[PDB]
Amino acid sequence: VLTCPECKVYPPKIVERFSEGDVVCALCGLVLSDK
Amino acid sequence: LRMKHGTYDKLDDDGLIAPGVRVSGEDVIIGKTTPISPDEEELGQRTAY
Amino acid sequence: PTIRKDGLKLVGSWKKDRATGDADEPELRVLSTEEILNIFKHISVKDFTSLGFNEVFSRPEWMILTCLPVPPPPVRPSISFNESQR
Amino acid sequence: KYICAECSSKLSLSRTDAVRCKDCGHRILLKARTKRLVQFEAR
Amino acid sequence: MVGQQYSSAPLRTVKEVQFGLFSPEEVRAISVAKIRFPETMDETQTRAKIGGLNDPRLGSIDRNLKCQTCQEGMNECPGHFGHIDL
Repeated sequence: VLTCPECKVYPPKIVERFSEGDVVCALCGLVLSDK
Repeated sequence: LRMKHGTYDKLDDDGLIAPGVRVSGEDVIIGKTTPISPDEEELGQRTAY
Repeated sequence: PTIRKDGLKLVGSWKKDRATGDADEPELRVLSTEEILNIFKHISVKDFTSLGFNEVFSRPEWMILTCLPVPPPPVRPSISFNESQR
Repeated sequence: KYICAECSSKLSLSRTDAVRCKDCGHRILLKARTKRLVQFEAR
Repeated sequence: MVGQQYSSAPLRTVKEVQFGLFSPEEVRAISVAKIRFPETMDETQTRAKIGGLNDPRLGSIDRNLKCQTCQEGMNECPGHFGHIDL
């Protein structure tokens, strides 16, 4: 399970940026996991 | 699950795009779906539906 | 004896002394690894230094395998196409 | 909609129908261009 | 700033690399899972067989579950060693 520690919204909304190797919350723009 | 960021809107009901549509970067032109057995779970990624 | 190598095997030949009365036929036998290990385990520290080995890190008895370490899956990663395709 | 490959016959196929032509029976079928022209901007 | 985590162990730099050889005692002591079965994953085809080649105590490469030995994600688990007895 992977959740944003600032929006605190369930279920979390998440978009994976494959071309940058990142996982990004779609609301605050925060970067969750890299590489 | 594991949908791609490309725009699925241009696909028809058949799952195949139709001639004469300006495709672009990272769009999809063929829609392919794989059934999965219930005992196969992506380590908690899969949901009920 | 006199030792030769055949594939992965180490074969020795005993040349019995001519004064024994037997023919000069070297009896052949495949040397057993456990016997060689036992011989190596009996060597001393002065011979350790003289041969060119080390007491702490590089004993010769360790050159014969008894337990084989298994590397973690990072060293041998599985490529999973699908959920049940590994 | 679709279209035949030899005689270009006008056919409509469902999601379960066999992929064949009714008149010539061939196994090669082509699509039909989007009837409603759609405007676009090249970006 | 590598690891995306915090640890209290001091940073240092490598100065020497002393080569050597394992004793079987070291292979036994280091290892955390004596591999026993020629199979990897269970008869349910959903999880790895305990004591097999893919024992969870060694670690995981997947990005969902964490290692049983250290409870860390795949981006922080180095990997741990098994052993096989001959």
